[PDB]
Parts: sequence; structure tokens; C-alpha cells
Amino acid sequence: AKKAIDSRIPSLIRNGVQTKQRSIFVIVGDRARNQLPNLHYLMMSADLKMNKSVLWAYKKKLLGFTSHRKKRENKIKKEIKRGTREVNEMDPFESFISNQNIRYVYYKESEKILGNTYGMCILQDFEALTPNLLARTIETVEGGGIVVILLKSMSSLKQLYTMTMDVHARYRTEAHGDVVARFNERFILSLGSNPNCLVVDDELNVLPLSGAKNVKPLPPKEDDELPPKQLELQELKESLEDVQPAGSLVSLSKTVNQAHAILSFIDAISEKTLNFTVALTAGRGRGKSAALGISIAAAVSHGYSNIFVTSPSPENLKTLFEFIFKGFDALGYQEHIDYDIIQSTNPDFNKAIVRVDIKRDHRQTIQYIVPQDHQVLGQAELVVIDEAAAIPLPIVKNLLGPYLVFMASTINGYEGTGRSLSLKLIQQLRNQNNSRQLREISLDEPIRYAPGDPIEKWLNKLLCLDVTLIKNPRFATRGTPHPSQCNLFVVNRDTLFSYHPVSENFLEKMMALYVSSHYKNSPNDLQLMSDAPAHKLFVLLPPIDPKDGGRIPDPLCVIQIALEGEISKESVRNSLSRGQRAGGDLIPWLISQQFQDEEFASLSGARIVRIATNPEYASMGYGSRAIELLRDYFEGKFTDMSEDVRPKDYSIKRVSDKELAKTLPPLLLKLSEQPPHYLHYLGVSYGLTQSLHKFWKNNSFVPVYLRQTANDLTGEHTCVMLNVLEGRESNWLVEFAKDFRKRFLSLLSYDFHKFTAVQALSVIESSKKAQDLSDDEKHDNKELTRTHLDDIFSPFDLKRLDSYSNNLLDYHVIGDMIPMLALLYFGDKMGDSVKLSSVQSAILLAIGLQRKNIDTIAKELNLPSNQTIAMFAKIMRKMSQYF
Amino acid sequence: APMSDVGGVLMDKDAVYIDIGGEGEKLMTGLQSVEQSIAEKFDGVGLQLFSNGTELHEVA
RNA sequence: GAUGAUUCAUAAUAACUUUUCGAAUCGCAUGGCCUUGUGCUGGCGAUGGUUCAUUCAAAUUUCUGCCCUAUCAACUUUCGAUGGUAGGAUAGUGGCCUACCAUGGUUUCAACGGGUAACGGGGAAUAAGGGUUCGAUUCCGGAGAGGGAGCCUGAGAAACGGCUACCACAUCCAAGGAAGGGCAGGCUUACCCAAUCCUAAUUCAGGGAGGUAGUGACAAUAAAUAACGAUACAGGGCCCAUUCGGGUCUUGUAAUUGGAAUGAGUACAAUGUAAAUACCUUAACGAGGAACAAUUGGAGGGCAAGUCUGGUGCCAGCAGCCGCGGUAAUUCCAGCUCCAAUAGCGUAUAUU
RNA sequence: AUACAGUGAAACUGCGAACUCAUUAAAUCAGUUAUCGUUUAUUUGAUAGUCAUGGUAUAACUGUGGUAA
Repeated sequence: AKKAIDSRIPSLIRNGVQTKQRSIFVIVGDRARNQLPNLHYLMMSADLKMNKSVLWAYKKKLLGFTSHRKKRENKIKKEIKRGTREVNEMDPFESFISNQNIRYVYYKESEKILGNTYGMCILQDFEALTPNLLARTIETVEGGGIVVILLKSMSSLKQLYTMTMDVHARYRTEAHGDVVARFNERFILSLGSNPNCLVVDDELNVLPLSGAKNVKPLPPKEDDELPPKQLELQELKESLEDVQPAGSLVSLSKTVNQAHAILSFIDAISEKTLNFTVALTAGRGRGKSAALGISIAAAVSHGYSNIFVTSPSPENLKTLFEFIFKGFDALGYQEHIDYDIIQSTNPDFNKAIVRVDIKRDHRQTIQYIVPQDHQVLGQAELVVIDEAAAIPLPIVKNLLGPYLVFMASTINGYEGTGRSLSLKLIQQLRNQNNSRQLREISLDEPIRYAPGDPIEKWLNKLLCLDVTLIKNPRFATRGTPHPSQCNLFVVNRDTLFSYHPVSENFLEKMMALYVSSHYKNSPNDLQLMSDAPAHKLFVLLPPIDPKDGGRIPDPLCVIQIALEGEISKESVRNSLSRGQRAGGDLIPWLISQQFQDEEFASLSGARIVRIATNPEYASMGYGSRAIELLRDYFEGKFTDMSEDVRPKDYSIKRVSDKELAKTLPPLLLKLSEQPPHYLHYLGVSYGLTQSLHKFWKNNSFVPVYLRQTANDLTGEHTCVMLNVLEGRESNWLVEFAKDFRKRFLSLLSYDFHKFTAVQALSVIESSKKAQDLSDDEKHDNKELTRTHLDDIFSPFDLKRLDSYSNNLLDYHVIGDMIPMLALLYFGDKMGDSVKLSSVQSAILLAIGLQRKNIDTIAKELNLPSNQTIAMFAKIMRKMSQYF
Repeated sequence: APMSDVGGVLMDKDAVYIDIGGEGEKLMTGLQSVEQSIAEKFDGVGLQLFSNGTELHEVA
């Protein structure tokens, strides 16, 4: 009949409504979809102003129903014809689906829902939860909303049971070398830490494993009582009503951080100074686009004719566009009357608003521009550079100029490349302030939900997004430890993600190092390092001090290793047996495509996914020392020669199905504890920069591949470097390096034409490093024959070469003669007869292989043009002597 | 109809009444019978930093 | 060989064909021989298939017939008009169409044109089994099935089917796409193929053809709401007339009392019908306040320790649910008397 | 039922599926012919001499999937 549900559930929902905080329910069982309408109606009975919209995120198929109205009513009518249903009867679940406004979304298509806000969210499938999807949905849930997770899987239920009976115990049944849901286990453990989480069954009985089990109903709120942030909003709105006409826009601002940023922007526009720069860094959901829309409206009110806005793509910018539109409406501008919208003629922009024209008063234009384009910026009054962190850094450096700059950056964004490139852009901002004046404003107050939201706090703790690097006072007092004193340790991933608080703090430090090190990140990287069998984690520690007394150590370097080769093939076969193969090897496939080589399929190697060193420590050599220790560990020097030592498998006790029918591992392990497999090589795949290339050159890696076209986000080409371990043949590496050298000499013509000659010679030297390290001296460049010379060069061309050697001719004749000669010199088939300087060889490569103009080469070298011409004349004089 | 029953939910004062409508059921009953919390179990459970070292129950 | 009549039927001869058709089928029987081969062939029926005839239709065609009007005399070649030859087309005749060729065809006897309320007329139609001309049935004629256009399937459609393009609406969506075509109502149901008849491989199935029932005073029907007595008490009842008066004679009683009758109803059955309702028939109950409780209108009083108004005491007028106490309180002109229509009976306005 | 043999879903095959809005007086309609000037699903009556048994292609049905549909 009627069963009185537990008093914690309505208390939790009404507390969330009163405090504008979100809540999370985990419904376990088959009737979770039957219990959803009760939760939604409790939401709506608590709050009438609450948003009605429901979001349904599912992986593959809907849980027991369909979303098509005609299909549903046809099935109902056929059931009426059979007679199994009364003519007017509805399951409350069916009425819920029929009446309520539900947006159905796949897990893969979580990008579409980013702008929208939803009253309720329903994650149907737990086992496929990814951090990116989780963050994307929970950001859409408004304050007071409910995030429901449906647990309908028996395996997940048994994992939950075993885990709550024993936190130490884990349920991994019938699991070979494969994916292990360590992230899901950490999720389930963190649900007990969450204060606004209830775990209930299909009969709405509260399971006491939740964090909210000691919840109490709040006292009823007073209408006179208001939150202090809203009180400061009232004060700022009173000041706005005193002001005019920007006061309406300030009232339109939803947070005091928005109001302060808006007032700083308005002060900048009132100054109207070209040397002034305002840099706004915001969290996600903090209305940075709202602040910039008020900025554009305020500039229009001041009477700004030229508004240039740039972004990597206008799909980052439509939000700014409607925010600008409602700022225009608040000022008094109306569509088709005083402003007109010209959308994108380009189909790739999906009819995005590219041109905004304003007719009243003087002509005003708000136009979207390409970030790489900067020559049109000569007549720029105000420019908003949105997602300048996502914009590549040299593009930003070129983009800086004498015009009003409003920079937009996303600190602590869900995409970690946003916050890492935000840190690098903060460094570039500190460079920029050193000339043009700069003022920095930050936003951390959410508009959708209350500040200090428990769900947001739990999500940030779980995904390690808000991890920030902090200098170590103990390490500062003890001084920088010596790299030879430092040592390498393997991190056991199970106890790393066992959610013990010490391991949580350690993981926070490693994630802080990871993000602060590399400028490219994603939340799925955490699930990747947790749940991939091939991946291993290494940490470089300072030497252990007795004064620490068992305190948590602070990492110096972080190494991520992915095992790619023949050892991964047995796991790939298991993945093919169990459906999908989730991208095992990258370097073997790339080498197989670039080079037809059957032996590389047999060879097994390790790829360094990321090296991470602390930015505060500069030129410590910790990364190079870590690479040397890793190479020694894979060679076997740290490994004990005696095999009499026990393997000592520190895997956590895995509960079986028969065990259900019927002490933590060490966080850090010495290198001698585990013996690595027989690995043949090390590889790295990274965006080509001068510092990183120098670092890997000092680590003695040899390049075998450079990607033809650079990545759009980074702007740097992908380079692959290999290093053969000792005791393994390097003939294949030497052949690969030689063919890559020839390919690079050819490819300097097209898409490498923008490289500097110094970096080009650096690449050539790194390629020649393999030939230098090769023990066999049989292979050598063949000397250029006289018949070959007469074939590749005309005799009267040689006469012209001698004439310009005697300086009779000009440059414009010898320009034909240059490029083939440079190819000969950098192929070194001409021999060791003529040795050129480094600067002279840079000039020769720049003219010949890169097809660069001498004015540009002189500008790059910071040398006089006549001096460069004389140096080239000396080069070709040596050439003419050699011929 | 807020005073009346709509669907299964019925609200009287602050209380909500909702109609109801093997091994897994047994382990759910075990979960209901369990009163200890996983955070307090984490408080009991200690962690070893290294292979041979002092196990710490809580962070310093 | 037919026929009033043929180049028709039929029979040939030489050919021709994207050229056909001349049973590779099905269930009931296990037939009669002797050759016992397990050979020969054995009967009733299904569904095919050729051509001709028949039937069912249909298309053209023939003559005979329908209003008013010259305040409508020329019409046709102004989608060729009238013919001829040949062709195309069609199921087929044909200006049906196309070349070429002649030139015609219709008529003041009204060709031709206009109006026709042409919801019209037709003995079309059964009647009017004694309404004065009236009922009932049948044909209306055409077109469409969001709107133009092209196409298709079939013995039969330029299909209430489908398809394409175009035009206009409009619906769902995850925004990528997908599908759709109104009628009744105001100022719509249920039961059924039992009858009647039709359609299928067919007796059997199906038919919102068709039948039956329900809500729906209205215009208007045949009743009932009592019929016989008995006793007691009283001396007056009625008619006419301006009054004066006159005429007349078993009448009056809210008096008592007796048994008999039965309709409305309540309700058993059978009949009835595919089933049921209804009808017909029908046991058992069914009146004294016959409370098993008839209305509608008209005429006239009378009453107070009551109220109002006008006065040449005690009057006159208007009137009076109201008095002085009292609402379980009071049994009072006993519920004041009389008249008329009666399941009907008044008012207002118009009109003979 | 040692080919099937009773009753038979699905499927193949065969047959049937021929209300609204506008008003014309040789037009329509009514009769009356003609078809030696035509077409036939059906019904009915006729009608055919000129290998102990050929080859496939699929539905229903299995299964693997795509889609919001």
C-alpha cells in the first residue's frame, strides 16, 4: 500500500532547494527508472520556480523504453486492441516521459549540451562514466537540482557490496589483463565522502553507506533573510541605479565578481587608452562571456566604431554573441532596426554570426577575425581575444599591439589544456606588463549554483581539477637535492586510486605537477592512467630524510609509460575477443606506415606519455636524471641479478564470485622490487619546440618522424624520437634516421619553411646522432663522381659558378644554382673536403632548402645583409674550389 | 493536486508516502543492515608509504 | 455455309512473328486384366488453357417527344464549319485527329440568343382501396475527394488506390531527417448478420449494405381521481324583483355507519426476438383521509384592547400575515363562503 | 505417417476490392433502334493428337547490425 519513505530524502532535496545547492542520488536496482518521477516531483513540490528540464545521458540504448512519441502511442494503441491495457491508464513513468521536457543525449555527444542548463540530470549507465562526461553534465545541472546515477548492473552492485563491507577488498572477477575500473571504484568510495549524496535502492530505502545519512531538515527560511553575496549584489545594484547608463548592465551581472570585472572593463573603455590591457581569467560557469558582452555593450555606448573579436572558432563565441545581444537590448538596440546580423558565408562555421553592424549614431562594426590574421588589426580600436590560452602562444605574441586588449582565459577549466595554457599565458602576461599596462581580474563565483557547492567540491576533488602546485618549505629549507641523490620509484596504481587520504594528497601533488608541466591536458587522462593495463607510473623522489619521520614526500618528476609492441599484442587479442580494441600502440603503427618494416612489429618498446618536472625548479637536471634512471631500470641495472627473490605481487586481494557466495599495498615501490619485461626501445611523441628538442637530444633520443602539418591547437609539429636500449641492434634505428634525414631535407621546402635554420640544423644533428652512435663504420656517404656532377650540373652552369666565385655575375643568376648545391652539402656526398661554419651552414640551408629571402635570413641572424652576402660568397667560393 | 495523491506520492506535513509498486536481494539487505560508513572505515584503514615503512592511518 | 444483304462464316496457297496455345498440377477411390509383371491401365471430381457462341455490362447510334421571348435574325469555317481522298488513333464507326482538295452546312415555319425561382421535370414511379388532384418510390445532370499537371493496375476507372514533379498548409525530431490529408455539433451510441441480398479459394467467412434497441412532454390521445346503501338530527331550502314584496316545496347536516368493486401500482411466469426491449396473455399483492393527498381562475365577505389618514363629538376613508402575553406556544371566521373550466387553466400584445 | 498424410500461425499464390460543391431547355432525360461498326472477369453450351517427370530464385525463418524513428 503506502509506505512512508525515509525522512532523509525529502530533507535532502528541500535543503538543496533552500541553500541553492545540488544533490546527487544513486538508485540501485531495476526500478530506478520507476523511482525517477518521485524525485522529480519532490524537486518541483519543493520549488515552483525550479527549472523543469530533464537531461538523460545514456551510452547505447534507452533503459526499457523509447523516445519516439508516435512509436509509444502506436504500441499503446496496439495494446488497447489486444486488450491488455485499459483505455485510459498510464504508468507514472510513462506519464513522466510523455509530459516532461527531456533532452536525450549520448555519452559521446556531450559537447552539444554545454550551453544548456537543466533542472535534473540522469546518468543511465554507470560503467561507462568518463570524467569529461561527468563534468559536462554536472556543470549543466542548476542549483537545487538532482543528479541521479542508475546502478542496474549486477557486477557494479557486487563491487559496491564488497567494497562497503571491506574498503580494502575489491571485486575483480573473471578479469585477465584488461581494463580495471579503478576510477569507478574511487568514484564509489568518494560518494561516501560527499555530503549531498544518497544511495538508495529501487524501493527508496536509504543505504547507510552514503555521506548524507546524518542529514537533518533545515529550518524554514526567512523571506527577509538573503545570502550575503546577494546582499552585496543589492548594494552594487544600488550603486548601478545611481550610475547611468551602465547601471542596467551592472544589474544584469549576476555575481559581484562579474560586477567588479565589468567595472574594470568600463574603466578601461573610459580611459580609451591603447596601451591598456585587461586580462580576465575565469572558472567555467562564471560568466566571463557575460562580462565581455557587457564590455562590448559598454564600448558601443562609449561610441567605439571598431570592435575585433578573435577566437579559435566561433562556437566558442556564440555565447558571447547572445550576451552582447542582450547588452544591446538593455542599452536600447534592436534587431532589424538599429543593428543587423550578417552570418557566416563559410559553411564550416555553421552560419555563425561573423558581422554585427550598428546603424544608429556613427557606423559601428563588431567583427569576428581569424587569430593568425593580424595585418587587418592596424585599424583596431577594441579587440577581445577570447580563449587566448587556446590560441597558440606565438600567435598571441604577434597579436599584441597598440589597441585596447581584453583577454579571456579559462583558469581551472574542465579541459586541462585550458588551465595549463592559462598558467603559461599568465607568465606571458607578466612578460607583457613589463611597456603596456595590464590589469588582471579573476572570476570564481558560479551563477548557476551557490558558492561552496558540495557537488562541485566533490567533483573537483575527484577529478583533481583544482589541484594547484605549491612550493615545499621543507625542500626549500633543506635546499635543492642533488639529482644523483634523487631516486626513482614505481607507483602502485591500485593503492594510488584506493582513495586513502594519504594517497589522495600524493595524487594531488602528481596531478599538479602533470598539469603545471604540460600545456595539453584532458580529464580523460586520469581515467587513462588509472584503467589502462599497459600504463605504468614512475616518480622521482628526493633522498629520504629521517627528519621527515614518515611524512608525505613531494614528487620532483613524474613519468608515464605506455607499453607498445609485441607484449601488447596478447592484450589486443583479448580486447578483440571482448569487442573493441582501445588504441594499443601508436609508435609501432606510425613506424609501420612511414617505413615498411616487419621487424618493428616484432620489436617491443615503451613510449613516454608525459615527463613532468616542477616549473619552480629551473635547470635542476631532474628530468634528465629521471630519464637516465628509467633507461637503467629498463636495461636491468637496478634489477637484482638473483632470481631467488620472491616476486611479491602487491595486487589487492580480489574477491571472487565464489568468495561472495561463501593491509593495503605500498604506495611507492623500489625499482628492484619489480623486474621489467624485455623492452627494445624507448620512444617519445611530442610537439616540436626548441627546449624540448634540446632536452631529448641531451637524453640522446634520435628523431625518426616529424609530422607534416602542425596541430591546430598547439601550432607545433609532432615529432617522434626513439632510443635503443643496450644489447639491442641499432641498425634499424640508423636506417630510420638516415631516411628521416633525407625526408627532412626534402620537406624543408614546404611546411617546414617557417622553422628557423638553427632549429633545422638542430634536427639534422639529432638525426646524425644515430650515425655517430653507430658502431659500424662500413656505411658512409659515397663521394660525388665527376660523371654524376656533369649529370646534375651543366658545364656552363659550373662556368657561371666560377664566374660568381670571381664575383663577375650577380645573385639573381646564382639563385638557380643554390638549392641543388645545398642538398648536396647537407647530404654530405661531396665529402669532408669543405667544412662550413654553423652560421654559414644556416645561411645555406635557409636559402636553399627553406627557400627563404636573404633579407629575412639577415633579420633572423641579426646580421648585416652585406655581411651575409659576403659570407655566402665565401661559401660558394669554397664550393667552386671543391668543384 | 498538491494536497491529493498524484501518481504515488502523497504529502502530509513534512512526510512523503510513496506506493511500493535472490543473492542480489540478500546482499541489498546486508547493505541495509550495515551501519558503518566507508569514510570511518577509511579512518581505520592505514597506508604504507614504502615497501618497509611506518604505516600511517591519517595524513599529518 | 449463312443472311433481305457482305471482301461474313469456313476451306485453301506462299510467307511472316522479339507470337502464342497445344496440362511436368491437386484429392477421393485401389480399378480391371494376367504379364504377377510390382507390367497394363481404372473410375468420380478440382484448378487450368485455346477459339467461337451465350450471359453480364458498356460504348457509340437512330427516330420520337419539355418553358417564356424578336424589348433577340442571322448562325457556322473564332478547338474544322459542311463534304471528299489517304493516314494516324481507338475496342470499333466517325473530321476523332492530320495532310491535300473542293466548298458547304442551319434557318423568320424563329436558326440563334436571353431569362427560367431548371431543389426542376420525367404517367419515372407505386398509388390516391371515397384527400378534389394527395401520398410514397425512382432518374436529378456534372465535377471533386488540399489545389494544377503527368503516369500506373484491371474484363470494367482517365480510380474515394498508389507514384513523380510543382504549389500551399501542417506534424514529430536528438535539428542530421521523417511522415501526413476530414466529417459531424452549437448559435456522433449499443447489439447483430436471424431476416433481405451481395461479395470471396467459398455452405461455414464478411458486409456502420441491412436489421434491432436507446435517449427524444411538444402537435394529441383513451381512462381514473369513486360507486351503492343505511341511520340520526334539524326546520327551513330555493326562485324572481328598484324597493314594497312576490312565487314555491322533502330540504338541510364539516352528522354517524355498513359492507361490496377495482384501476394506478408492486410483481411471478410464459410468449416474443440473433439476444433483449416493447406488445399480447398473465398468477400473487394492491383503498376510508379511499394521505394511492387535481389543478387553474373568478366573485364576495367577516374579525382586533392592532395601524394609518381626514373631519362640524360616537364618523368617514384607506386598509389590516404586524394585536399583549406566548412558538409546544396556540386549536382558533372548525381550513370564511360561493362560482366556473378540468389534465388542463390563466396573462400580455396583435388581428376578424 | 520408416516421403508427406490430423489441425494449422506466418508467408507465397489466386479472386474480389469499378460525402461535398456547381444548374444545362434537341442538352439532359424518356422510349426507340442499330453494332454486316465494337470490347469480356464471370455464367452457360461447344471446342485441342499433328517424360517413372527439367532448372532456379526467394518469402516466412535463422542469425549480425544501423538509426531519435
